[PDB]
Amino acid sequence: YHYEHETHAPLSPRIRKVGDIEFHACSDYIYLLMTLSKDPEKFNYALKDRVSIRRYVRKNQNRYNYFLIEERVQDNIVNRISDRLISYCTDKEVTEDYIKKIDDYLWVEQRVIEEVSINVDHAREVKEKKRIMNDKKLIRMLFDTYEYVKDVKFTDDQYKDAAARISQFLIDVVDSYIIKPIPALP
Repeated sequence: YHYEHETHAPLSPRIRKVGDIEFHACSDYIYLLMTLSKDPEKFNYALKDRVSIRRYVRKNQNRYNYFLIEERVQDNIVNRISDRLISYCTDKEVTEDYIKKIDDYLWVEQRVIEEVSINVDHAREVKEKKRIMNDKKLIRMLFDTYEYVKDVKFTDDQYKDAAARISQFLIDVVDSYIIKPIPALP
C-alpha cells in the first residue's frame, strides 16, 4: 500500500502564480466593468478592449512578481479573460453583489485548474499528461464538487466554455514535464 502519501503535492508554483495573475486580473477588470455600468458604449467598448485587459494582466504580473510569461501565453490569458467577460457580464446587471458572486465562479475555475494540474504532474508519460489536461470527464466531476462547495451553478454554456479554457490554460501554462536543451557554450 502506497497512498500518494498525501494530497496536493507541491502544486507547481508556476500554476499558482499564472493562475493568480489571470484570475485577479479578471476580477479587477470585472470591477471596472461594474463602475462603467451606467455608461453603455464605454461598457460595451471595454468588453473587447484587449489593450486595456492586457494592461490589467501586466499590473497583476507586477503584483505577484512574476514576469516569466511568454507572449503567446500572455495573448491567451487576455483572450480567456475577454471570453469570461462576455460569458459572465453580457446579460445581468453588472452590480456590486453580482461581481461578488462572479468572484466565486472565478474561484471554481481556478480551483479545477489546480486540481487537474496535480493529476497531470503525477502522470508518468507526456501522452497521459496531455490526455488528463483534456479529460472533460475529470473536469466535469471536479466542477460538480467545487460548484457545490462554493454554492454556485454555471449554466451549461458557461460550463462548456469554462472546460475549454481549463484545458487551454493547462496546455499553455504547465511546464513541469518540460526538459529544455542543454545550452551551447556561445
